Amino acid sequence: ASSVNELENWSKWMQPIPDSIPLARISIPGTHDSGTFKLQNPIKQVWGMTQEYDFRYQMDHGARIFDIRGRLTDDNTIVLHHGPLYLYVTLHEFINEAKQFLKDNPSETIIMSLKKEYEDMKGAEDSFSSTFEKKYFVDPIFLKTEGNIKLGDARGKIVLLKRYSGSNEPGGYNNFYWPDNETFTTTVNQNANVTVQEKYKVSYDEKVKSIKDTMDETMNNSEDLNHLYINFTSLSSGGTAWNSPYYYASYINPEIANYIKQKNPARVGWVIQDYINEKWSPLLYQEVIRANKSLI
Repeated sequence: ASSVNELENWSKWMQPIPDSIPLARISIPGTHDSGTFKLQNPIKQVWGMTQEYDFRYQMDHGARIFDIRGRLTDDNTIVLHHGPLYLYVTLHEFINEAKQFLKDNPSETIIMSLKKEYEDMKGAEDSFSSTFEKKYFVDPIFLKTEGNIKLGDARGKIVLLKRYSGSNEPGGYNNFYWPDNETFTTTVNQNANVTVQEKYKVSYDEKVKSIKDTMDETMNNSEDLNHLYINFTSLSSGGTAWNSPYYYASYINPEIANYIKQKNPARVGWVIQDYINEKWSPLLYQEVIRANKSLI
């Protein structure tokens, strides 16, 4: 917890950061629609795929925020979906990957975002929220404290970001407004503000400026520990190749990485990207992690 070259260890980069720092203040990399890596079908890949590697690979590359979209089934379990498309990945599968990673690298923590992606199957017994909280959230790995959660309290546990409305169990970040397809700012608990930029389905130029504008506001508000910044760099238009999430990501990722490298900011926020890999020139996730050198 003294050297900045400790941030270069993607598997244990949160180790050098102080316990007292709220998770909201740390610049954290994330993945959009994390569980689409198994899609091998052509027509399906062009529309729904946003990641090419598994959960463990993502975690070993510094990613700490995961975008999980689920659906309640006839068997009373929760599986991962992209619209009406079953992804061949379950919620249990994600939690078990996260558990093993937290065991191997105890200085870290993972933030899990959960959202209901499609309507429940006919024969389900209970509701989406009830099934999640009774069969999953009850596991000791989930942090059950609320408020402006700090890194020290989060180490070794999973922190929930609720994007569903049925909740009855305390823990993590609660559900808030969140209007569809746009940038906004609201309130979470009693001690926090949130600014989100999730403009999917928008022109390329409009998207790039929305990301930069939101990122500029975060740099200028580096000391506001009570403000949470969530910035999605993913774009979803009309697949059909050369218009797919892959095409877009190959330009947006190197572009935004360089933008951070030039500005030398103290804070960048939570950046949820598509296609985390080692292909594109300057690495987006790496530049986000390095923006935390000011916390050390």
